[PDB]
Amino acid sequence: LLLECTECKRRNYATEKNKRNTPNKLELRKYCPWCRKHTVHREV
Amino acid sequence: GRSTTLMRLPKRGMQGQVPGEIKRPRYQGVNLKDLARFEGEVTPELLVRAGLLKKGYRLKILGEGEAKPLKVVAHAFSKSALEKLKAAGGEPVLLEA
Amino acid sequence: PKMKTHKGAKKRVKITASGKVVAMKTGKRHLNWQKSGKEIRQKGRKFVLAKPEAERIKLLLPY
Amino acid sequence: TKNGRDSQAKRLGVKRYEGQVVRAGNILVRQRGTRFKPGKNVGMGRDFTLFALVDGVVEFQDRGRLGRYVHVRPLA
RNA sequence: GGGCAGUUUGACUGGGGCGGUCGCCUCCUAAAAGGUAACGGAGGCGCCCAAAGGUCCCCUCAGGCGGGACGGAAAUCCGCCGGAGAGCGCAAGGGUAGAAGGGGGCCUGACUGCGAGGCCUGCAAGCCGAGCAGGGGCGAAAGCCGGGCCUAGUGAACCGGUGGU
RNA sequence: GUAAGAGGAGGUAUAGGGAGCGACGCUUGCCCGGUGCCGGAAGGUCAAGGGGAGGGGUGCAAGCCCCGAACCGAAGCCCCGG
RNA sequence: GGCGUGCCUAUUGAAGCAUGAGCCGGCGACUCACGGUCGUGGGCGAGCUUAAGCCGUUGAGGCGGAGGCGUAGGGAAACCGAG
RNA sequence: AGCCAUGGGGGAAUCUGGGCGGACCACCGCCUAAGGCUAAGUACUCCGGGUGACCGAUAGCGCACCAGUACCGUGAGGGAAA
RNA sequence: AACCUGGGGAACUGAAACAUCUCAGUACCCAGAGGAGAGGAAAGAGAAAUCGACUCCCUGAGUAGCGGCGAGCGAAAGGGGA
Ligand SMILES: [Mg+2]
Ligand SMILES: [Mg+2]
Ligand SMILES: [Mg+2]
Ligand SMILES: [Mg+2]
Ligand SMILES: [Mg+2]
Ligand SMILES: [Mg+2]
Ligand SMILES: [Mg+2]
Ligand SMILES: [Mg+2]
Ligand SMILES: [Mg+2]
Ligand SMILES: [Mg+2]
Ligand SMILES: [Mg+2]
Ligand SMILES: [Mg+2]
Ligand SMILES: [Mg+2]
Ligand SMILES: [Mg+2]
Ligand SMILES: [Mg+2]
Ligand SMILES: [Mg+2]
Ligand SMILES: [Mg+2]
Ligand SMILES: [Mg+2]
Ligand SMILES: [Mg+2]
Ligand SMILES: [Mg+2]
Ligand SMILES: [Mg+2]
Ligand SMILES: [Mg+2]
Ligand SMILES: [Mg+2]
Ligand SMILES: [Mg+2]
Ligand SMILES: [Mg+2]
Ligand SMILES: [Mg+2]
Ligand SMILES: [Mg+2]
Ligand SMILES: [Mg+2]
Ligand SMILES: [Mg+2]
Ligand SMILES: [Mg+2]
Ligand SMILES: [Mg+2]
Ligand SMILES: [Mg+2]
Ligand SMILES: [Mg+2]
Ligand SMILES: [Mg+2]
Ligand SMILES: [Mg+2]
Ligand SMILES: [Mg+2]
Ligand SMILES: [Mg+2]
Ligand SMILES: [Mg+2]
Ligand SMILES: [Mg+2]
Ligand SMILES: [Mg+2]
Ligand SMILES: [Mg+2]
Ligand SMILES: [Mg+2]
Ligand SMILES: [Mg+2]
Ligand SMILES: [Mg+2]
Ligand SMILES: [Mg+2]
Ligand SMILES: [Mg+2]
Ligand SMILES: [Mg+2]
Ligand SMILES: [Mg+2]
Ligand SMILES: [Mg+2]
Ligand SMILES: [Mg+2]
Ligand SMILES: [Mg+2]
Ligand SMILES: [Mg+2]
Ligand SMILES: [Mg+2]
Ligand SMILES: [Mg+2]
Ligand SMILES: [Mg+2]
Ligand SMILES: [Mg+2]
Ligand SMILES: [Mg+2]
Ligand SMILES: [Mg+2]
Ligand SMILES: [Mg+2]
Ligand SMILES: [Mg+2]
Ligand SMILES: [Mg+2]
Ligand SMILES: [Mg+2]
Ligand SMILES: [Mg+2]
Ligand SMILES: [Mg+2]
Ligand SMILES: [Mg+2]
Ligand SMILES: [Mg+2]
Ligand SMILES: [Mg+2]
Ligand SMILES: [Mg+2]
Ligand SMILES: [Mg+2]
Ligand SMILES: [Mg+2]
Ligand SMILES: [Mg+2]
Ligand SMILES: [Mg+2]
Ligand SMILES: [Mg+2]
Ligand SMILES: [Mg+2]
Ligand SMILES: [Mg+2]
Ligand SMILES: [Mg+2]
Ligand SMILES: [Mg+2]
Ligand SMILES: [Mg+2]
Ligand SMILES: [Mg+2]
Ligand SMILES: [Mg+2]
Ligand SMILES: [Mg+2]
Ligand SMILES: [Mg+2]
Ligand SMILES: [Mg+2]
Ligand SMILES: [Mg+2]
Ligand SMILES: [Mg+2]
Ligand SMILES: [Mg+2]
Ligand SMILES: [Mg+2]
Ligand SMILES: [Mg+2]
Ligand SMILES: [Mg+2]
Ligand SMILES: [Mg+2]
Ligand SMILES: [Mg+2]
Ligand SMILES: [Mg+2]
Ligand SMILES: [Mg+2]
Ligand SMILES: [Mg+2]
Ligand SMILES: [Mg+2]
Ligand SMILES: [Mg+2]
Ligand SMILES: [Mg+2]
Ligand SMILES: [Mg+2]
Ligand SMILES: [Mg+2]
Ligand SMILES: [Mg+2]
Ligand SMILES: [Mg+2]
Ligand SMILES: [Mg+2]
Ligand SMILES: [Mg+2]
Ligand SMILES: [Mg+2]
Ligand SMILES: [Mg+2]
Ligand SMILES: [Mg+2]
Ligand SMILES: [Mg+2]
Ligand SMILES: [Mg+2]
Ligand SMILES: [Mg+2]
Ligand SMILES: [Mg+2]
Ligand SMILES: [Mg+2]
Ligand SMILES: [Mg+2]
Ligand SMILES: [Mg+2]
Ligand SMILES: [Mg+2]
Ligand SMILES: [Mg+2]
Ligand SMILES: [Mg+2]
Ligand SMILES: [Mg+2]
Ligand SMILES: [Mg+2]
Ligand SMILES: [Mg+2]
Ligand SMILES: [Mg+2]
Ligand SMILES: [Mg+2]
Ligand SMILES: [Mg+2]
Ligand SMILES: [Mg+2]
Ligand SMILES: [Mg+2]
Ligand SMILES: [Mg+2]
Ligand SMILES: [Mg+2]
Ligand SMILES: [Mg+2]
Ligand SMILES: [Mg+2]
Ligand SMILES: [Mg+2]
Ligand SMILES: [Mg+2]
Ligand SMILES: [Mg+2]
Ligand SMILES: [Mg+2]
Ligand SMILES: [Mg+2]
Ligand SMILES: [Mg+2]
Ligand SMILES: [Mg+2]
Ligand SMILES: [Mg+2]
Ligand SMILES: [Mg+2]
Ligand SMILES: [Mg+2]
Ligand SMILES: [Mg+2]
Ligand SMILES: [Mg+2]
Ligand SMILES: [Mg+2]
Ligand SMILES: [Mg+2]
Ligand SMILES: [Mg+2]
Ligand SMILES: [Mg+2]
Ligand SMILES: [Mg+2]
Ligand SMILES: [Mg+2]
Ligand SMILES: [Mg+2]
Ligand SMILES: [Mg+2]
Ligand SMILES: [Mg+2]
Ligand SMILES: [Mg+2]
Ligand SMILES: [Mg+2]
Ligand SMILES: [Mg+2]
Ligand SMILES: [Mg+2]
Ligand SMILES: [Mg+2]
Ligand SMILES: [Mg+2]
Ligand SMILES: [Mg+2]
Ligand SMILES: [Mg+2]
Ligand SMILES: [Mg+2]
Ligand SMILES: [Mg+2]
Ligand SMILES: [Mg+2]
Ligand SMILES: [Mg+2]
Ligand SMILES: [Mg+2]
Ligand SMILES: [Mg+2]
Ligand SMILES: [Mg+2]
Ligand SMILES: [Mg+2]
Ligand SMILES: [Mg+2]
Ligand SMILES: [Mg+2]
Ligand SMILES: [Mg+2]
Ligand SMILES: [Mg+2]
Ligand SMILES: [Mg+2]
Ligand SMILES: [Mg+2]
Ligand SMILES: [Mg+2]
Ligand SMILES: [Mg+2]
Ligand SMILES: [Mg+2]
Ligand SMILES: [Mg+2]
Ligand SMILES: [Mg+2]
Ligand SMILES: [Mg+2]
Ligand SMILES: [Mg+2]
Ligand SMILES: [Mg+2]
Ligand SMILES: [Mg+2]
Ligand SMILES: [Mg+2]
Ligand SMILES: [Mg+2]
Ligand SMILES: [Mg+2]
Ligand SMILES: [Mg+2]
Ligand SMILES: [Mg+2]
Ligand SMILES: [Mg+2]
Ligand SMILES: [Mg+2]
Ligand SMILES: [Mg+2]
Ligand SMILES: [Mg+2]
Ligand SMILES: [Mg+2]
Ligand SMILES: [Mg+2]
Ligand SMILES: [Mg+2]
Ligand SMILES: [Mg+2]
Ligand SMILES: [Mg+2]
Ligand SMILES: [Mg+2]
Ligand SMILES: [Mg+2]
Ligand SMILES: [Mg+2]
Ligand SMILES: [Mg+2]
Ligand SMILES: [Mg+2]
Ligand SMILES: [Mg+2]
Ligand SMILES: [Mg+2]
Ligand SMILES: [Mg+2]
Ligand SMILES: [Mg+2]
Ligand SMILES: [Mg+2]
Ligand SMILES: [Mg+2]
Ligand SMILES: [Mg+2]
Ligand SMILES: [Mg+2]
Ligand SMILES: [Mg+2]
Ligand SMILES: [Mg+2]
Ligand SMILES: [Mg+2]
Ligand SMILES: [Mg+2]
Ligand SMILES: [Mg+2]
Ligand SMILES: [Mg+2]
Ligand SMILES: [Mg+2]
Ligand SMILES: [Mg+2]
Ligand SMILES: [Mg+2]
Ligand SMILES: [Mg+2]
Ligand SMILES: [Mg+2]
Ligand SMILES: [Mg+2]
Ligand SMILES: [Mg+2]
Repeated sequence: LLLECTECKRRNYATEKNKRNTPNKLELRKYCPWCRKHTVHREV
Repeated sequence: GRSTTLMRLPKRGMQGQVPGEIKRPRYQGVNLKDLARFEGEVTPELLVRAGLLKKGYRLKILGEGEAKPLKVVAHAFSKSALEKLKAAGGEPVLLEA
Repeated sequence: PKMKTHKGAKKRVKITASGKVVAMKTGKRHLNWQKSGKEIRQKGRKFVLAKPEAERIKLLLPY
Repeated sequence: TKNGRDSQAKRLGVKRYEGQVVRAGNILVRQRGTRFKPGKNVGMGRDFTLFALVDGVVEFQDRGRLGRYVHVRPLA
């Protein structure tokens, strides 16, 4: 299952790969956008 | 009969639209070095008949060259050449456009 | 009678000032999915070819 | 006849021998595991690739129970 | 809607067909650098993991023998022996306990912008990478972090979808 | 045959076209699930077209222009039989 | 007396029992146009050159700068510029 | 995907009218559809002339000559030599 | 004879297969015009508040652009001339 981490207070993205059924319903790991600097990211 | 090397890819986006080719002002670059060649009050008029502009229209003096003291009308100037040309003369910008 | 410039080339290769010929790195529009961040940054640049690079030029000339 | 098959042979081995001049970054050994270990001025990448950290000559060394090491004794 | 029309219906192959095979990784063939063929000998891959990742701290196997209530060849515990024959998600190989293996704390560098110098190489690709800047993680610190012990887990261009500038 | 028309036929189901079998004799069994053809005013699917909830572009504006849901739409296909 | 396996073609290999030719004469096959690329002989030179056409000739040349290439590159572009 | 043209359907206005400047709208401009005619510059070479770093009877037009003939073919057509 | 306008209009071939595309509006069939034919007095061009019927040459230009963005196709304004 493919995944792209959207940023909060924005709309950035990042290359990724969820895992769905295996314990993974909430993906919210950190990242770092070029716009601004350093922010938390959702799943989506 | 395999793939050419045409496996490469057109980054050259903005390549064409139906009516295509939007007419716009063509600026031609000309340095102070070939500008110092002569002297008086250089203008688009001189430069075309000089063999440097060739009706390419729109003139922008720029960069590499030793600023010969004199007046010089043009449609644009390089920040760099603008300062050199101020350090030994004066020059007005294009007409309307 | 009067060679036609190859548009496929013109549309995706630029011939440099010294003679070299450049174009974008391959594989970058959809191959990814999570491929290293290092990958896509280096796939972002453009490069020089060599022998086809000389084959390339022939396809232009008026250009 | 389920055979007749293989895989593109990776040209791996010692890429720079002892008593050779190397520039910083030069790959010294491409290896399967740690058939050679790093050492003075020689770091290795995620694949085990040993490479020079600075310019200089390359010198090998062995240490039995401790294994073999590649070095780069600089001087320039 | 073969009444009619234009076409397609692959290659390898001790002739062609039937059969089998077509890309990638491991080993042998391979003649002690690299590389090397055959419809030669053997196997695998088209995934998986938010912990199976980062860091800091700690621990060390398999097996054998002796002893223990359920247990019995084997569950759990004690003792002595045991240097790696275990483990390392999966094939083989190389590597490895002076950790890459097992357990825990905190964390998300499975970062952004780059990238000296090289391995491999017909092209295109593929691989390694110190270091600089930004903003961070773990550690007292020296430091380590641009996913996973590594080598498979993949697809030029073209055409279009989606989000942004 | 593009058509006008012509053949069928200046014939009319005891006639005409297509198909199979092939004097004559005794006969021609079972299977309709698939395929074909025949029947079926239901229903399901369906094109243009009708409709127009709602949405967008532009203009100060009256407007102009565009996108577009529900619902109503034939043969065919599905489905029910022979 | 010594020595001695036609010619061509095609081939790993031909005197070959592989191809072509009865013999002679004549006909018979890498061209031209335009556009490139390199070399070369010259003219000019940060410049070089005209095209159609016009005037002139009747195997005579000249005029014609519209235009083309070069003197600036980088960028998809807006733009900037020895960057 | 405008513009020009038009097979089918709906179907105006007469200058405060209409068409166009690449969907569409506003602004700014250009032009007057649904009637027709017009020389020159241009193309060709059956015919006449002139000229060739064009051929010289296997060349040159197929034909230097009583040749589109003889001869071949039902015919269209083929087609010499000299 | 060829040249010209119009009504119809192929395929081999190229894409190293082939179907879009190409060859090509070419071959050819037909109708018509004349020493020429066609075109022709802007419901034009398209960015200059610019040009001012048409035709033909040079150029712009292998540009703009078209294109299984493959093979390949390929303008116009403007400028120099008749
Ligand atoms: Mg999955
Ligand atoms: Mg998957
Ligand atoms: Mg995962
Ligand atoms: Mg991250
Ligand atoms: Mg950015
Ligand atoms: Mg292929
Ligand atoms: Mg334009
Ligand atoms: Mg501009
Ligand atoms: Mg420029
Ligand atoms: Mg400036
Ligand atoms: Mg030409
Ligand atoms: Mg092309
Ligand atoms: Mg792409
Ligand atoms: Mg895209
Ligand atoms: Mg995907
Ligand atoms: Mg990038
Ligand atoms: Mg096997
Ligand atoms: Mg093999
Ligand atoms: Mg092999
Ligand atoms: Mg090296
Ligand atoms: Mg590293
Ligand atoms: Mg690693
Ligand atoms: Mg030694
Ligand atoms: Mg030791
Ligand atoms: Mg059919
Ligand atoms: Mg046919
Ligand atoms: Mg077809
Ligand atoms: Mg096929
Ligand atoms: Mg075969
Ligand atoms: Mg066989
Ligand atoms: Mg054989
Ligand atoms: Mg064989
Ligand atoms: Mg045999
Ligand atoms: Mg068989
Ligand atoms: Mg059989
Ligand atoms: Mg077979
Ligand atoms: Mg491959
Ligand atoms: Mg291969
Ligand atoms: Mg071995
Ligand atoms: Mg082998
Ligand atoms: Mg080997
Ligand atoms: Mg040997
Ligand atoms: Mg092999
Ligand atoms: Mg699979
Ligand atoms: Mg698996
Ligand atoms: Mg593990
Ligand atoms: Mg681990
Ligand atoms: Mg007991
Ligand atoms: Mg009990
Ligand atoms: Mg019990
Ligand atoms: Mg042991
Ligand atoms: Mg082991
Ligand atoms: Mg374990
Ligand atoms: Mg084993
Ligand atoms: Mg092992
Ligand atoms: Mg060790
Ligand atoms: Mg450890
Ligand atoms: Mg662990
Ligand atoms: Mg651990
Ligand atoms: Mg833990
Ligand atoms: Mg941990
Ligand atoms: Mg716990
Ligand atoms: Mg440096
Ligand atoms: Mg390098
Ligand atoms: Mg590099
Ligand atoms: Mg190398
Ligand atoms: Mg390479
Ligand atoms: Mg090549
Ligand atoms: Mg490359
Ligand atoms: Mg690989
Ligand atoms: Mg990789
Ligand atoms: Mg680093
Ligand atoms: Mg820090
Ligand atoms: Mg300290
Ligand atoms: Mg690092
Ligand atoms: Mg890592
Ligand atoms: Mg792991
Ligand atoms: Mg780990
Ligand atoms: Mg692949
Ligand atoms: Mg695949
Ligand atoms: Mg793939
Ligand atoms: Mg692709
Ligand atoms: Mg394609
Ligand atoms: Mg796109
Ligand atoms: Mg988009
Ligand atoms: Mg009919
Ligand atoms: Mg009809
Ligand atoms: Mg009748
Ligand atoms: Mg009758
Ligand atoms: Mg009758
Ligand atoms: Mg009856
Ligand atoms: Mg009857
Ligand atoms: Mg009957
Ligand atoms: Mg009958
Ligand atoms: Mg009976
Ligand atoms: Mg019976
Ligand atoms: Mg029965
Ligand atoms: Mg039935
Ligand atoms: Mg039935
Ligand atoms: Mg039937
Ligand atoms: Mg019925
Ligand atoms: Mg029915
Ligand atoms: Mg119904
Ligand atoms: Mg519907
Ligand atoms: Mg419906
Ligand atoms: Mg509808
Ligand atoms: Mg509608
Ligand atoms: Mg509404
Ligand atoms: Mg809305
Ligand atoms: Mg509104
Ligand atoms: Mg309103
Ligand atoms: Mg309107
Ligand atoms: Mg309904
Ligand atoms: Mg109805
Ligand atoms: Mg209905
Ligand atoms: Mg129905
Ligand atoms: Mg059916
Ligand atoms: Mg159905
Ligand atoms: Mg003799
Ligand atoms: Mg003899
Ligand atoms: Mg042979
Ligand atoms: Mg023989
Ligand atoms: Mg003989
Ligand atoms: Mg024979
Ligand atoms: Mg033969
Ligand atoms: Mg012979
Ligand atoms: Mg021969
Ligand atoms: Mg003979
Ligand atoms: Mg013979
Ligand atoms: Mg004879
Ligand atoms: Mg002869
Ligand atoms: Mg002859
Ligand atoms: Mg000859
Ligand atoms: Mg030749
Ligand atoms: Mg020439
Ligand atoms: Mg030439
Ligand atoms: Mg020379
Ligand atoms: Mg000279
Ligand atoms: Mg010269
Ligand atoms: Mg001079
Ligand atoms: Mg010209
Ligand atoms: Mg005159
Ligand atoms: Mg005269
Ligand atoms: Mg004259
Ligand atoms: Mg004369
Ligand atoms: Mg005279
Ligand atoms: Mg004379
Ligand atoms: Mg002359
Ligand atoms: Mg004169
Ligand atoms: Mg001029
Ligand atoms: Mg000029
Ligand atoms: Mg001039
Ligand atoms: Mg003039
Ligand atoms: Mg040119
Ligand atoms: Mg130059
Ligand atoms: Mg550019
Ligand atoms: Mg700038
Ligand atoms: Mg400078
Ligand atoms: Mg419009
Ligand atoms: Mg109409
Ligand atoms: Mg009106
Ligand atoms: Mg008006
Ligand atoms: Mg009005
Ligand atoms: Mg109109
Ligand atoms: Mg209109
Ligand atoms: Mg207009
Ligand atoms: Mg529209
Ligand atoms: Mg107008
Ligand atoms: Mg009238
Ligand atoms: Mg006229
Ligand atoms: Mg006339
Ligand atoms: Mg003439
Ligand atoms: Mg004549
Ligand atoms: Mg004559
Ligand atoms: Mg004459
Ligand atoms: Mg003569
Ligand atoms: Mg004769
Ligand atoms: Mg004749
Ligand atoms: Mg003759
Ligand atoms: Mg005669
Ligand atoms: Mg004659
Ligand atoms: Mg007679
Ligand atoms: Mg005669
Ligand atoms: Mg003859
Ligand atoms: Mg006649
Ligand atoms: Mg016609
Ligand atoms: Mg065809
Ligand atoms: Mg062609
Ligand atoms: Mg073909
Ligand atoms: Mg072919
Ligand atoms: Mg074929
Ligand atoms: Mg076709
Ligand atoms: Mg056409
Ligand atoms: Mg035509
Ligand atoms: Mg047509
Ligand atoms: Mg057609
Ligand atoms: Mg008539
Ligand atoms: Mg006539
Ligand atoms: Mg007439
Ligand atoms: Mg007349
Ligand atoms: Mg006329
Ligand atoms: Mg005349
Ligand atoms: Mg007329
Ligand atoms: Mg005309
Ligand atoms: Mg007329
Ligand atoms: Mg404007
Ligand atoms: Mg202006
Ligand atoms: Mg004006
Ligand atoms: Mg004008
Ligand atoms: Mg007027
Ligand atoms: Mg004209
Ligand atoms: Mg002409
Ligand atoms: Mg002319
Ligand atoms: Mg494209
Ligand atoms: Mg193709
Ligand atoms: Mg065409
Ligand atoms: Mg003009
Ligand atoms: Mg003109
Ligand atoms: Mg003329
Ligand atoms: Mg004249």
